[PDB]
Amino acid sequence: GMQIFVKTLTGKTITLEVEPSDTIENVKAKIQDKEGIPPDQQRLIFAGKQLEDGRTLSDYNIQKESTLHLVLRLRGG
Amino acid sequence: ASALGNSLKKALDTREPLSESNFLSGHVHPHDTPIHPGANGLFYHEIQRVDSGTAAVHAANAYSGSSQYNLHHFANAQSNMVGLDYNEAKGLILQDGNDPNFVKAVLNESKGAANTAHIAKSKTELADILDHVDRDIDRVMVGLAGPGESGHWVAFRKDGDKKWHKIDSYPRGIRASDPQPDQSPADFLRQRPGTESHYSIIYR
Repeated sequence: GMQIFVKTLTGKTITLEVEPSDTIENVKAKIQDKEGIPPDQQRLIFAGKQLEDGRTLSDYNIQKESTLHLVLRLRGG
Repeated sequence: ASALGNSLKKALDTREPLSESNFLSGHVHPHDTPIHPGANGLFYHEIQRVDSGTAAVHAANAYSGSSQYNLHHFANAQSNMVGLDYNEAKGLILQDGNDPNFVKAVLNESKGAANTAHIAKSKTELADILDHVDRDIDRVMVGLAGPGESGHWVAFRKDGDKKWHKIDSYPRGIRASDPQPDQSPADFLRQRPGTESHYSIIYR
């Protein structure tokens, strides 16, 4: 199984077990199970581009051992 | 006090598409308050359009007491730290807001009085910090996040009476008869619903 890494700007890193067909929406659900951050507060960035929930890791050419930046989404409310 | 009530209604009108030129809807108090508040007791206070995700910039200005920060500062910070394109990042902040480390980076550009940040901490330990340093500070930015939060930035400001005032830019959470309520940032944090460690503070 493929393993990706998600790294926050604070320096904390988590390893996720994912697959190429997984949607970004599915990855955010895995980050919620491990860090408790609701998916609506999550920004994932790879290669200087913010990822979209509808597409898959394969659509962005994210490969195992690739690292994703997790950035919180604090708008207002 | 009705002029403020109608200004709050204005910030609810999302008819026109959001843009770099209309995300700021108005002001509760438009005059500068770098130190003390005005004669009406109010600090500089911006009102954001409801659909804008720019709470961080408006709170940062309440933190400073003037219109010191705009989209250029936060976009430049996001481009430098995560590699986003600068023009893109300006549109993305309108949509997706600002992470606590971006805010930290923006406030520390201003050389002079230092800003102390504590990021990714529980509310209980941040409140204890705010109680420990209370006498030595007069302004705070509170980033809210985690389960039970919508994701929001609030500013706090201390007056000559040594009373704290909550300055919230989201127009749904402003009451025209008391737009800057009396509440300490420490107690504000102690009453948050979230239970994990995704809160953040920046004080001076």
